[PDB]
Amino acid sequence: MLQILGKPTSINVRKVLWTCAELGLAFEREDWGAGFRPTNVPEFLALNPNAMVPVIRDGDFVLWESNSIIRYLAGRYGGEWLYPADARERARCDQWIDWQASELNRSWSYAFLALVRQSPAHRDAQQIEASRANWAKHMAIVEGQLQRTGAFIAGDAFSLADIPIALSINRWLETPIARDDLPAVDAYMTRLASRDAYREYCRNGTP
Ligand SMILES: N[C@@H](CCC(=O)N[C@@H](CS)C(=O)NCC(=O)O)C(=O)O
Repeated sequence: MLQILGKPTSINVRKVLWTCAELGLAFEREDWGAGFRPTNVPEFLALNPNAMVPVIRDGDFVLWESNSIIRYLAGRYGGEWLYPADARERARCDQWIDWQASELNRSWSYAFLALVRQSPAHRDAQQIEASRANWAKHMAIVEGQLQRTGAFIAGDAFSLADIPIALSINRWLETPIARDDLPAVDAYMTRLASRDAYREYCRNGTP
């Protein structure tokens, strides 16, 4: 059985859990990460030198990096409906997957660590606000794209890209910041409510 190493509250672990549920995979999950089981130990470092979650073990195959993992699962487990093989259709998904990780995630760092994790190391109000402002600019880009599609992030159909993106939106909505009205974003999160795995792993009260 596929093994998922990572605490269930982690946004990046939740990408993998949601993907597994969408595809129809059986899995066992072990708690790893801050607050759960420390990752900076030899047994875990041997699997992932970053000492971060998620990591998966699929038979003898070990893989880390959440967006790489969800791509792997969709490619391995009959996920062509979720992550299409056509290069242009796949690219429309990849743009948002990759931007989620390289830009959107990056933008929320200080505000999230300060306000949600209450990190004693992140108490500079100016940096909290800078992070909130930058995050807000990235959310306006998400709003623009959803205004255009009127549906899902990459087009008319739910796709792999909606998993990192909707989890990121959830983080925005659950962090205690003042937020501009983004109606296409709200309508999108309402649309997703019909998906059981979204309710289980995304909009579940955990930031
Ligand atoms: N880029 C990595 C980031 C992984 C990451 O930052 N994981 C967090 C949890 S969301 C973590 O393991 N922090 C270290 C810890 O909890 O000890 C990915 O997307 O998988």
